[PDB]
Amino acid sequence: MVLSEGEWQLVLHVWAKVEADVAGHGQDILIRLFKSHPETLEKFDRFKHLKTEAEMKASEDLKKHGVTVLTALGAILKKKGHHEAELKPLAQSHATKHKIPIKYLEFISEAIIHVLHSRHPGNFGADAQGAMNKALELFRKDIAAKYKELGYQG
Ligand code: HEM
Repeated sequence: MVLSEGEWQLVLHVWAKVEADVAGHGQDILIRLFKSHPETLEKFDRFKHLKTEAEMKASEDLKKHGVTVLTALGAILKKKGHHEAELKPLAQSHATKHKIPIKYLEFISEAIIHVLHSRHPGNFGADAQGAMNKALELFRKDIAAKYKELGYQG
């Protein structure tokens, strides 16, 4: 699939706002993921013990990881589709080391959309959300294709 320049502009415009507070956005997104789909928390040996949202909010380690994740996602989005290089190491670790099914990538996509919608209503109207969804679908399709090449496609 291919996004138009106009769609990339809507994506990068809302992402510029997210970048004003990467740590806060990372926290909100991961917590949303873990609360909505608790099964995903089981994949993290380091966070598996967190029992409540309060505990999740207080975790310095979870917050640091959220920053790592958003920074990696941000680099991919800024490539505007030309992310083959950035996708390789990411797909390898998530397929082979962490073993993350595509289904879980859909869950985090939903968490990202939910948080942008709550925090940036003025910059995340219907068109902007459509563009973000298309960007994340492209991301998932390309990761799924790499998963298959690596022997996982899980
Ligand atoms: C937009 C989606 C995603 C991005 C950009 C992303 C990015 C990253 C990055 C950059 C790291 C660091 C180095 C590495 O291991 O490759 C990481 C680690 C990891 N990721 Fe993701 N990830 C995503 C989604 C997921 C999902 C949905 C799951 C699980 C439900 C997952 C589970 C993990 C685990 C288990 C680790 C290692 C945590 C640790 O160091 O203890 N990832 N991810």
